[PDB]
Amino acid sequence: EENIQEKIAFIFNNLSQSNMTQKVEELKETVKEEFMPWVSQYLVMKRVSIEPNFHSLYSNFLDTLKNPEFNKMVLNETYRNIKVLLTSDKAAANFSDRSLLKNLGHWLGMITLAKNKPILHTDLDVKSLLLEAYVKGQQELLYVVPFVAKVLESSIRSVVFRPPNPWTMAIMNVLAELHQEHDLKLNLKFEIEVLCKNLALDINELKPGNLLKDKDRLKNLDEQLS
Amino acid sequence: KGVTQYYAYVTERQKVHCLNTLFSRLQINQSIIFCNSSQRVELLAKKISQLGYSCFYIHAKMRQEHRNRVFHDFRNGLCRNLVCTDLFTRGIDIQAVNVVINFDFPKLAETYLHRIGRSGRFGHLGLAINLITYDDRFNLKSIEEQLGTEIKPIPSNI
Repeated sequence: EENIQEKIAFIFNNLSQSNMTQKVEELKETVKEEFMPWVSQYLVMKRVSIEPNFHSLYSNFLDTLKNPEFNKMVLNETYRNIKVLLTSDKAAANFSDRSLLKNLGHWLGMITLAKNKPILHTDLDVKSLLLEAYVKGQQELLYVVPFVAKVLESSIRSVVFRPPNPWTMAIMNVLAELHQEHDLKLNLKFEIEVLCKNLALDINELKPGNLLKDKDRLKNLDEQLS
Repeated sequence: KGVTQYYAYVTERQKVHCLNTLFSRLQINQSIIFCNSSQRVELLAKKISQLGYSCFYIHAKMRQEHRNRVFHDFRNGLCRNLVCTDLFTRGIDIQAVNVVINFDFPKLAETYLHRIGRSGRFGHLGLAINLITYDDRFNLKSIEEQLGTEIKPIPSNI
């Protein structure tokens, strides 16, 4: 077992676009079906979470392996690790956890929306997450707003989910409401502005509603930050 | 400074075995592997390339134009690891390099600091791993004395 984990780490340490096909064959020779859950956990927790510069590489690796059961495992593990961070105790000074969450969000977008696959509300209700963060305060917004931005960055690269996709725009319009708030941190207003630019959207053309004034709705959300 | 420094006692003969273990246990985003001569760089690189490592190499017996092309391609992630000598890594800043391996331990504090600084990026933790032979003991002490730092042994998990 330890011998096989070593080989897996060696392969991901030495994976490049140019040797991708060969490393995929070697991985398949190495990882038996019973090992794929461990490999999915390793990829997400130890690689994707802290190697955002190689997210395209690792996404391309999944496309080359062409194992849909593995892909499902990786997606489930992505959601699981996101949830670990979403339900953690939040501090501004915890730059590490915030970065892990942003990276997992970036990856999540890349393996769902950018591949024209949905983020299902049963896995993660993104709109509700924003509303809950608002209710719970600035410390939650500091984690959640940059996370949602990293997810939605992928939408522009999707023929399905690019604006004006209604699912995407519903989230953008909640971000537009948050952007209006007097005491939303300027750094987070900027995060929202950068997301708009990344999506070729003018923030001023968005349609903020009144969800943040709906106190009964806000009091009764299905909680995701605990 | 800003990077965690470890050493392991090895013999020259055991260095490639140690390298294989390190590259089977660490999380390497990109790495730079330093050797003390051009000949040793080239031999090591050809060897670990044959074993399936992803690596480029740079050393003195190359034109500067070529070294610049290899660094550029390395920064773009065309290979995961770079094997090289000292002289030519001046001012190289590749944010993704999170591990430096001193496959050969250097002889000078100045060289040591320049090398391990390659894994230290603001807002990113780096790791420097030093392969130390018996013959490197005096230089290890000198360097620790000059920097006022203790290089700790590799953790048991490695």
